[PDB]
Amino acid sequence: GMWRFYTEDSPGLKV
Amino acid sequence: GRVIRGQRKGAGSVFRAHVKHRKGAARLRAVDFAERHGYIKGIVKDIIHDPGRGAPLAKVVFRDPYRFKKRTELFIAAEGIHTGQFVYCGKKAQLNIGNVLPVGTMPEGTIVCCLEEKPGDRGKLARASGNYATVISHNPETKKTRVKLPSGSKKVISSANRAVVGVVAGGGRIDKPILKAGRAYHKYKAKRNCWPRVRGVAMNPVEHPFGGGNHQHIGKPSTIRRDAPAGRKVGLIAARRTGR
RNA sequence: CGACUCUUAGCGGUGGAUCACUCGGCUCGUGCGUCGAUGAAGAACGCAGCUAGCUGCGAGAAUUAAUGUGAAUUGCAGGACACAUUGAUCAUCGACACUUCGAACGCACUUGCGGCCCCGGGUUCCUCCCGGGGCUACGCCUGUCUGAGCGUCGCU
RNA sequence: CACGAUCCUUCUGACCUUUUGGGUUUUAAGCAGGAGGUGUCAGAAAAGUUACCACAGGGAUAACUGGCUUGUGGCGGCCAAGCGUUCAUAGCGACGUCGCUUUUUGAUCCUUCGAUGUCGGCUCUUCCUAUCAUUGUGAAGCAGAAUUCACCAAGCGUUGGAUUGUUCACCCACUAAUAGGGAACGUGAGCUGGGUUUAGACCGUCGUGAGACAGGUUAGUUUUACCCUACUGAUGAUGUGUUGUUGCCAUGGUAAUCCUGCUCAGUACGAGAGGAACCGCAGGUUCAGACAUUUGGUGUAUGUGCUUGGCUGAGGAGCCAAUGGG
RNA sequence: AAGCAUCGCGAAGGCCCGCGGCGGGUGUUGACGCGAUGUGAUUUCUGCCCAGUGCUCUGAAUGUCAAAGUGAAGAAAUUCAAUGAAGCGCGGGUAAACGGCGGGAGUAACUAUGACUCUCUUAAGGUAGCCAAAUGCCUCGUCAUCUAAUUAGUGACGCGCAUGAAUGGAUGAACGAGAUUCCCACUGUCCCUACCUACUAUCCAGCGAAACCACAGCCAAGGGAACGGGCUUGGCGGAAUCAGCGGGGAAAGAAGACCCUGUUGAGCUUGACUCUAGUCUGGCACGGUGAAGAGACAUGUUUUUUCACUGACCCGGUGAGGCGG
RNA sequence: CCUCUGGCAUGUUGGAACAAUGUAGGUAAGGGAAGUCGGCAAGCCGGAUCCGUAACUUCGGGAUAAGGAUUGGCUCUAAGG
RNA sequence: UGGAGCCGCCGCAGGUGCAGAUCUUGGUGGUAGUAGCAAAUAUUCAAACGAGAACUUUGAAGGCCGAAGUGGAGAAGGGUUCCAUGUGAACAGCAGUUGAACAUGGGUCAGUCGGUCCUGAGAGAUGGGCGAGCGCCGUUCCGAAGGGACGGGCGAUGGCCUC
RNA sequence: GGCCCGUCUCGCCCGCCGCGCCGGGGAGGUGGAGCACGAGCGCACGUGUUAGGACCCGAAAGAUGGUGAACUAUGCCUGGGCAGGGCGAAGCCAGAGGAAACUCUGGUGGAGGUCCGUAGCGGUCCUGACGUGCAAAUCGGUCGUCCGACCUGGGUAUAGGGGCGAAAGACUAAUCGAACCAUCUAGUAGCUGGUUCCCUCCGAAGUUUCCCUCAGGAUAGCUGGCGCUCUCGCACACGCAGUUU
RNA sequence: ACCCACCCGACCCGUCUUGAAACACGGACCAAGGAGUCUAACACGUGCGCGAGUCGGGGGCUCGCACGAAAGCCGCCGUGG
RNA sequence: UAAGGCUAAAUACCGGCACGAGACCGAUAGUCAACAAGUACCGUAAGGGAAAGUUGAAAAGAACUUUGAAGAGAGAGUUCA
RNA sequence: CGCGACCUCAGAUCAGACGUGGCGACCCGCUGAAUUUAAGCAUAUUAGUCAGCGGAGGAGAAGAAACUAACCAGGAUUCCCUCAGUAACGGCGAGUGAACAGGGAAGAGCCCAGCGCCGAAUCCCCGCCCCGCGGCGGGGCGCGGGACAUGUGGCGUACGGAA
Ligand SMILES: [Mg+2]
Ligand SMILES: [Mg+2]
Ligand SMILES: [Mg+2]
Ligand SMILES: [Mg+2]
Ligand SMILES: [Mg+2]
Ligand SMILES: [Mg+2]
Ligand SMILES: [Mg+2]
Ligand SMILES: [Mg+2]
Ligand SMILES: [Mg+2]
Ligand SMILES: [Mg+2]
Ligand SMILES: [Mg+2]
Ligand SMILES: [Mg+2]
Ligand SMILES: [Mg+2]
Ligand SMILES: [Mg+2]
Ligand SMILES: [Mg+2]
Ligand SMILES: [Mg+2]
Ligand SMILES: [Mg+2]
Ligand SMILES: [Mg+2]
Ligand SMILES: [Mg+2]
Ligand SMILES: [Mg+2]
Ligand SMILES: [Mg+2]
Ligand SMILES: [Mg+2]
Ligand SMILES: [Mg+2]
Ligand SMILES: [Mg+2]
Ligand SMILES: [Mg+2]
Ligand SMILES: [Mg+2]
Ligand SMILES: [Mg+2]
Ligand SMILES: [Mg+2]
Ligand SMILES: [Mg+2]
Ligand SMILES: [Mg+2]
Ligand SMILES: [Mg+2]
Ligand SMILES: [Mg+2]
Ligand SMILES: [Mg+2]
Ligand SMILES: [Mg+2]
Ligand SMILES: [Mg+2]
Ligand SMILES: [Mg+2]
Ligand SMILES: [Mg+2]
Ligand SMILES: [Mg+2]
Ligand SMILES: [Mg+2]
Ligand SMILES: [Mg+2]
Ligand SMILES: [Mg+2]
Ligand SMILES: [Mg+2]
Ligand SMILES: [Mg+2]
Ligand SMILES: [Mg+2]
Ligand SMILES: [Mg+2]
Ligand SMILES: [Mg+2]
Ligand SMILES: [Mg+2]
Ligand SMILES: [Mg+2]
Ligand SMILES: [Mg+2]
Ligand SMILES: [Mg+2]
Ligand SMILES: [Mg+2]
Ligand SMILES: [Mg+2]
Ligand SMILES: [Mg+2]
Ligand SMILES: [Mg+2]
Ligand SMILES: [Mg+2]
Ligand SMILES: [Mg+2]
Ligand SMILES: [Mg+2]
Ligand SMILES: [Mg+2]
Ligand SMILES: [Mg+2]
Ligand SMILES: [Mg+2]
Ligand SMILES: [Mg+2]
Ligand SMILES: [Mg+2]
Ligand SMILES: [Mg+2]
Ligand SMILES: [Mg+2]
Ligand SMILES: [Mg+2]
Ligand SMILES: [Mg+2]
Ligand SMILES: [Mg+2]
Ligand SMILES: [Mg+2]
Ligand SMILES: [Mg+2]
Ligand SMILES: [Mg+2]
Ligand SMILES: [Mg+2]
Ligand SMILES: [Mg+2]
Ligand SMILES: [Mg+2]
Ligand SMILES: [Mg+2]
Ligand SMILES: [Mg+2]
Ligand SMILES: [Mg+2]
Ligand SMILES: [Mg+2]
Ligand SMILES: [Mg+2]
Ligand SMILES: [Mg+2]
Ligand SMILES: [Mg+2]
Ligand SMILES: [Mg+2]
Ligand SMILES: [Mg+2]
Ligand SMILES: [Mg+2]
Ligand SMILES: [Mg+2]
Ligand SMILES: [Mg+2]
Ligand SMILES: [Mg+2]
Ligand SMILES: [Mg+2]
Ligand SMILES: [Mg+2]
Ligand SMILES: [Mg+2]
Ligand SMILES: [Mg+2]
Ligand SMILES: [Mg+2]
Ligand SMILES: [Mg+2]
Repeated sequence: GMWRFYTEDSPGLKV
Repeated sequence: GRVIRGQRKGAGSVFRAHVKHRKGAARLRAVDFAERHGYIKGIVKDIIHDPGRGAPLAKVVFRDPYRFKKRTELFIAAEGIHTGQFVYCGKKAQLNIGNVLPVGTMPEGTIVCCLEEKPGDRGKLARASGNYATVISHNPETKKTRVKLPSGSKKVISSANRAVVGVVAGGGRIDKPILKAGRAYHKYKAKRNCWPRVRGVAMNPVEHPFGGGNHQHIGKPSTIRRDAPAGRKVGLIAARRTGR
């Protein structure tokens, strides 16, 4: 399927 | 975790010695009636370079005393050997340089190299580059001789076992600085895969016992037992004293 | 009314559900219970008048012989045969045959190099050269021949 | 209230039972009662770390928003002992007291863990007023000038920089003034990514160590709009019989701003020092709406010179070099 | 990385492999070498601490310490005894081994600091150096300088939250797609935007996907699982579309990396618990010959000690070529 | 960068327009980093010959340091075998 | 409509009733005639064939690659892609009279060019050892590891038994 | 009330082939899943509870045996490749000075993990392009390096708790803090999700105690189903209650 | 029961949840498939047979089994449970 | 009566050859496989592994006419259709 | 320094035989987990189970008591029913777990070494004849080879055996 994001991007980041 | 570099050198594979261009082993002549009782004469046909070795060698050719046949050897060159020289060897050999004779014959204070550790072994002690042994003292009964090795140790030896008079050629090699990493690279390439060496402190803690940490430190004492399983025996092995 | 949109129905598309079939499976049972250096299984490459695949066979290659059967085979051709004759076509299968790899065997895996005996051309055993044929794995047993040993003796 | 199951051990107890084909003896095994302990006390035998991390799930549970609350912060009354030379209240206001506010921080955990992109700045619009300035006014401990206090009031404004990732802060400068906030602490398919907050590394402190640190440092991928709406503009739509005309106007929107100089005038006022204002007149700020006569900018009219390297044999005439260059 | 510095090993050895082998790698090697660690060119230095944890050296003088072996009593299973290996303890060394390196009071004819003194304390109590550093909490430290203005930069200062000497300290020319700060130049970075070119986007012919999709798609307020497209009450609502746009669909993407729970895990660590290859020691076996002597018990037995011997076993040499008489 | 030999048909299409946004190029008056976390981006500089070259230094470097001047076309001269 | 089997009652039996499982397999929409068919400067005129030409071919012009080539030959890899004739369904993201598509046939000739031989790093039998074992180790190491040759002698046959 | 077995306490007698450390009884308590004129066995259906793949789907992991070094990591063998400039190290020549030591000046010479810079190898910044791409990592400019620890073909070696690592837990065929393939395997799941026709009747709980228990069990409670035993509106009722007296 | 109109009523289902129209997840649409099974053991309830008994296995005797791998019978009828 | 040995039978049988049957499945089922299936296809390799049945009783499978370059049609015909 | 016995060992493309791989449902010998259960886990369990290696047959293995028992005694092995979820094992937890008897299916028992006796009375291979020859056998005849006294054959093996 469609790529979307990189492995280390992990979109909605909230640490 | 991992098998550490060090444990891996035992399996050979990549860490075996490089030996294509090596010119041969650097033995002594094998014993026989002539060596044992008189002295066989040979001539130094050439002096040679042997990759991965600081000592130069000497093609020395004799005559086989049984078949019409010119046998040849590779002596490690005693310093001051040259071509078109004769190289006598045996019991009744004359005590001059580049002349292999039993330690029992030669007097005290006599400097030798390529010295047989056990009679008939063909030349095992003191064969490095600037190195030699000195014949200390003889015990006529017991047929034994005391010899001072380059390490300092004063080993006991059979008076029968032979040595070439004089020191090894190419001495003082290690006085020259290397300077270039390149110059190091080129040294060990004609030997074996042992060069650019990575400090266990650098490594992650799976590949070395000093590894890991937020600071490149050892964390444990760097001295260690020698009743130590291979994988820990790292740093200073059985270190009697450790400092300066 | 106009176009467009929504709804229903008719007919047509798309799609292949349903139903109905079944030379396939799944399960249970019965009898027998058989591979191979006399070259297995497996693989390879071949072989049809037109044939690619599946099958069937091995340079005698969709098969030969034999026996049983008794007019076909058939996509088209062509043919045969006298189907009052060992005789088409199937079936069986006891005779014959069975390319190359493979335990795989002269040694190698290039399909490369050989040795040794015999035969035909080649010679006129002149060895060559070419072609054909038969041998040339390892292990082991029973014997056979040749041997080895300051192994144990005997006679000289 | 002051204490402890099974299993195991240990001690005590009977002329006790069994110890297996029978008998004797040691041994062991039973039966019955105490003791040896499980405090996570109805009773596993048990150290860390992970920022290299994983999986099952959880809004039963944190880290935002938003709710409730308002202690805390912010703002505002009431009372009136005082201050204010004198005089509670021009301006203030103790000891007490009553409130509002959600631009502070806490409580809390209702929503979201099959993810609502986590700070700041930029950019843009709109609202609020708890009004810094500007208009109109009441007050003074308002002579003038400067002023603080209050009212109507949010129309129009509220800037340029140095340091800092900053919010915040501070400083310089100008100004009429450099008021304060809100919009998911407005705004990442708007950017940016400096900072927080993966992985690489350094330092300090801590840790035996792996590693830790609202301790410092440096390096580190910022995806998608063609759907629907909203907004912007663009064709059209139903009606009027068709068509064209010139028109009206329901409803929406809406805009102007503040300053200087001159004059009044060294005048009023004032002991003086200082020092206004209304009407005029001349201009400027910010904003808005246009426009190109002029100045400037662009310029591939590829217009016209000039020039490099090359190429049509040369001249002349040209071309090529992603717009050859000027 | 060169350079420096430690450490192990003379080969029946160091280090290491391997399931096993008279196996293998280093090694066609022998300390100017092989192997194991640190530090990191040069210059200049490299202080003190062996208490702790390591490592190591010695060893009948000796606490404990297993199996076998020896004695003991017992009818025997047995029990008890003496004996006693490494290892622990006991005693030396070692910091270019891991590492570590203080705190009170008083004191100088203005004050202030404190050279000086006094204690209490450790294994020493941080030496040379260096500094608000890539290391300083307070912190935007203080002074100076750099600017009109500097939470920045530089230079100084040093009870330094929590600097510091091969866990290397201080330095330093050359070098660096390394981290800062300023100046000159240069510029549309900006004041402040503008015009031009090409390819797009646009319209057309031909061709023609995808994600996403409960239904859908105008607002205000209300209540509501405490931020509604749908509900209530209001405002309101007019076909079909085009180019744009990023406010909203808490848009899409991926069963949250954070956090917490699970009696789910994995990577790594060690003073976790339970084991284990390896290694070190002791016993029995292959394991023999002779000499001598020496104790212990007994009035022969056992323990054997040392010194030889060679025939097992091992190692080395060689085309097993001259060995012993 | 332009050319001959040889090779191609502009890289899976064409046509018409020349809007906004872009992607890739350029240019800008006056100022010159006031922008921004930060001169990011772009701009300056650039070849050669002739001068001239600092601190510091491991004496080797630094060094194209910095900072200057010249450069075309044409017609001659002199010097090198 | 369809064209060959099927039902009621009494009992027995079960792989017995779907809207959901980010369910499985297949199909179909809206999105949409939308995004899109924009890297590397470039095309134009005439003719031929042809049902039909923006794209084929020929000619003419204008352009590019610019000998570190968009030129001329190999290695590996492909495996008939090569050449010719024909087709215009499908495929070559427009078209095609074209193609590496499809269908018919053709097509690779060696003493000397290479494989072939050698040894390299290495691989690997035997002997030997290990091994529960398929086997492994080992490659000169615990091997009686040479089958060859010359000259002489003696025998045997095959040949003008001469040589 | 009684009887049987275990057990205790107290007691007094009987028996005989073997008189005994023999055997038998009595009274009174008390433990027993006992007896006290039997109810089981077999077959069938239903519900519940378990063990099994056990309602269906779902891990991260664990184990055994095999396949890969065509990418990449490192070693080894054999081949190939690297414009044009700058700086100008040793050595050498001449000239000048120097009494000597030797020193200056001009040349020549061409050193170097030397500088610029092409091919090559790389991959800094634009946090540019692209981001349902040309591309599952590409493009453009800008950059680093370019005689050496240089680049590179083929051959060859090392294999999974293993390799290889100038060390980033890097790389090991788009996969690495433990590769891939098949099996053990339908691994386990106190946790998500789903769980298929109608009517009818009854109809809860979130509280108990225990639990390495707190997102789960156990046990009480609350529910349903099956009943039974009786009662009397069949002029002829006892008992019971979320009351009150 | 097809379409249309009008008045009133009327948020989208599934699900976990104290609470869902939710700004909680799953769901574009349709077809087919798709989840409490079987074995064993226990317990209680119910139905049947026999009853101080009951029992059937296992084995055997009767058939080539068409229906049968059934059905029947057994001093085994009870070794045994 | 151990430290030596041989031995049919009742017993086992998801592989093979050859048969028989079924309260089974009926093409998303039943074996992966009703068909040119361990096929195509993928993967360096170990290994992975599909989809896919049905004209009609008979091919009687549409002669011929016509439009079109053709695919496609329009009539005609075959068939109970 | 010979020749000859034997012993222990080699080499033959010596004569003639055999073994090698496959299949693997069942069978024999080794080897041997971990998911899993215990609501955690380490013993236990999963399990002598999967994977691994070896070797077979139509079946294999087992088998003619160094057995059971404790009786008034049974009498090889295998199989079924039962014993029995019992005795026992077990963090005596989870869980695991046989045997004899009894009834059936079937039913079958034997041979060496030794100890002894018997002229090795025995065996293999050659070669000639007659039959028989697609599972190489019978009979005869050979001063034809060899094995064998370091022991072949007949009698005989515990139920006794020999003379
Ligand atoms: Mg690291
Ligand atoms: Mg470790
Ligand atoms: Mg319709
Ligand atoms: Mg289908
Ligand atoms: Mg007894
Ligand atoms: Mg970390
Ligand atoms: Mg952390
Ligand atoms: Mg790390
Ligand atoms: Mg909550
Ligand atoms: Mg007063
Ligand atoms: Mg809050
Ligand atoms: Mg959002
Ligand atoms: Mg107000
Ligand atoms: Mg916000
Ligand atoms: Mg937004
Ligand atoms: Mg974004
Ligand atoms: Mg950052
Ligand atoms: Mg980091
Ligand atoms: Mg568009
Ligand atoms: Mg001209
Ligand atoms: Mg160009
Ligand atoms: Mg060190
Ligand atoms: Mg110490
Ligand atoms: Mg420390
Ligand atoms: Mg100090
Ligand atoms: Mg600044
Ligand atoms: Mg400073
Ligand atoms: Mg320190
Ligand atoms: Mg020190
Ligand atoms: Mg430190
Ligand atoms: Mg909504
Ligand atoms: Mg939006
Ligand atoms: Mg989202
Ligand atoms: Mg989740
Ligand atoms: Mg997850
Ligand atoms: Mg719990
Ligand atoms: Mg774990
Ligand atoms: Mg421990
Ligand atoms: Mg173009
Ligand atoms: Mg084109
Ligand atoms: Mg192309
Ligand atoms: Mg400008
Ligand atoms: Mg600014
Ligand atoms: Mg600035
Ligand atoms: Mg720049
Ligand atoms: Mg400089
Ligand atoms: Mg029909
Ligand atoms: Mg069924
Ligand atoms: Mg459905
Ligand atoms: Mg378009
Ligand atoms: Mg060509
Ligand atoms: Mg062609
Ligand atoms: Mg096309
Ligand atoms: Mg129950
Ligand atoms: Mg179940
Ligand atoms: Mg699973
Ligand atoms: Mg585990
Ligand atoms: Mg980018
Ligand atoms: Mg895009
Ligand atoms: Mg393209
Ligand atoms: Mg793992
Ligand atoms: Mg399941
Ligand atoms: Mg739970
Ligand atoms: Mg009820
Ligand atoms: Mg829940
Ligand atoms: Mg909740
Ligand atoms: Mg709901
Ligand atoms: Mg809501
Ligand atoms: Mg959920
Ligand atoms: Mg959804
Ligand atoms: Mg269905
Ligand atoms: Mg019952
Ligand atoms: Mg047997
Ligand atoms: Mg089908
Ligand atoms: Mg089908
Ligand atoms: Mg099927
Ligand atoms: Mg069907
Ligand atoms: Mg059909
Ligand atoms: Mg059908
Ligand atoms: Mg019909
Ligand atoms: Mg076999
Ligand atoms: Mg468990
Ligand atoms: Mg569990
Ligand atoms: Mg666990
Ligand atoms: Mg077991
Ligand atoms: Mg198995
Ligand atoms: Mg048998
Ligand atoms: Mg027996
Ligand atoms: Mg028995
Ligand atoms: Mg029972
Ligand atoms: Mg068991
Ligand atoms: Mg006998």
